[PDB]
Amino acid sequence: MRELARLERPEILDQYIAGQNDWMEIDQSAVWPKLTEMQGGFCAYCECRLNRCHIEHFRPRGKFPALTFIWNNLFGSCGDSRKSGGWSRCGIYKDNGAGAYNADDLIKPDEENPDDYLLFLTTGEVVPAIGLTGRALKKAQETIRVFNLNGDIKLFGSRRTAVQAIMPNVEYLYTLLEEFDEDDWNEMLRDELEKIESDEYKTALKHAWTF
Amino acid sequence: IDQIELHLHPKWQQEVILNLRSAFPNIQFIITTHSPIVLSTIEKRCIREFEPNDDGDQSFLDSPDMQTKGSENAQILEQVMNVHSTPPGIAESHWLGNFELLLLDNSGELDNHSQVLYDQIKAHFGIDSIELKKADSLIRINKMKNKLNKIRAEKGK
Amino acid sequence: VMNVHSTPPGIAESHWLGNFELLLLDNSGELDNHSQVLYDQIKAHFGIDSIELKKADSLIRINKMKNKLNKIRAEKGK
Ligand SMILES: [Zn+2]
Repeated sequence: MRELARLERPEILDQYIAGQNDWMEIDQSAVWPKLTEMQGGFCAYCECRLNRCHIEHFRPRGKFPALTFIWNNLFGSCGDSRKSGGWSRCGIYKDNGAGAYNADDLIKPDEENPDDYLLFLTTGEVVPAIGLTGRALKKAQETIRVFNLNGDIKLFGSRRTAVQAIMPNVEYLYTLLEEFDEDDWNEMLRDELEKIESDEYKTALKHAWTF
Repeated sequence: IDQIELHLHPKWQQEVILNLRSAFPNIQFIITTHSPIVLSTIEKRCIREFEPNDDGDQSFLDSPDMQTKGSENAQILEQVMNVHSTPPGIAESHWLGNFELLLLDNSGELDNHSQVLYDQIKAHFGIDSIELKKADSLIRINKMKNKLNKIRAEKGK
Repeated sequence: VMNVHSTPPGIAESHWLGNFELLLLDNSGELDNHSQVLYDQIKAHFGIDSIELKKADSLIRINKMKNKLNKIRAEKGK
């Protein structure tokens, strides 16, 4: 994931209090601005563009209530169930497909940084970061399992295809190390880092670009 | 037509639908298929995905998200049919991902658990294979990124 | 092995990306007029997030890191 800063609360959220009414009472559309702006219109779990998106309660009100109406247990997730389909990835798969998971054992992109927790390879697969041991590694494996980052083909293949497209660019950009000076080459690196910001998969391309 | 792709080579699947629509312009064709090669010649709006449930019950047949008229066969296979391009049940298909982790394990330099693998890949796939080209590119990227890290450390510190 | 193209040869949209490079390399970098037409046809037929547009934009950005070394040819120029 990318670190997505949970900024201020939205106001509608206070009018609706967990327990007194169901989450359906509030409109997801009102919660979207804060979540969407935080995630720049991408998933908080698998960086899928918000074309298919839903407000996901990281801790399901049904198992950890986690104060349902607390903006923090609300993420700008992916996929959707009202329009039907066969979604088996990320938030929807977290609630139903995965099963038997610990909520505190999942990395929260709001506070926990996936840069030192997850490593995105050129082959499109995500592995626990190098040097992780004991407890720390187990969160990475658990979140990869429950969020199905490695899983359904539509995500793995799409991410791998996205990475493979830019690999010749990385090649040629790293071939001219001695041809250009330090400042100019760092400027090229910053230009590439700007490019991946307006790209579908933020961190896989970032990992393929810099380390 | 049921199973339009029956007994057809992929080359024939690349043109069966086009030939049928050219010879019979005004026929409404309602066909079923499960091959991405046929789907690569069909518009996205003409496709209805039939994913039932444990009861065989589906309510509405849906169209895929991506256009399938000019896309490659592997893309349709992995994005529309949820089928891996490489066989997941073969150890040889994970060699370049294992090898990449091993370069990155020791920071990105072919070590020994990475040279046994590089020549496991060279012996299997060959010199001119795509896999060896990817391995060589990955080697070059790791070396260049290490030299980068040194240069940026020099500039910063 | 099977002598079958990745994209079907009977469809005009299959050769659109090959043409994009041949018309990018015709003006040796720099999306001109004929190249920019081909780019919105690819962006309209194929989605905003597709292998075709992702690979189209790569060819753009790579003949923009090489035209920089030829604008570096503008620096050692004459
Ligand atoms: Zn997602």
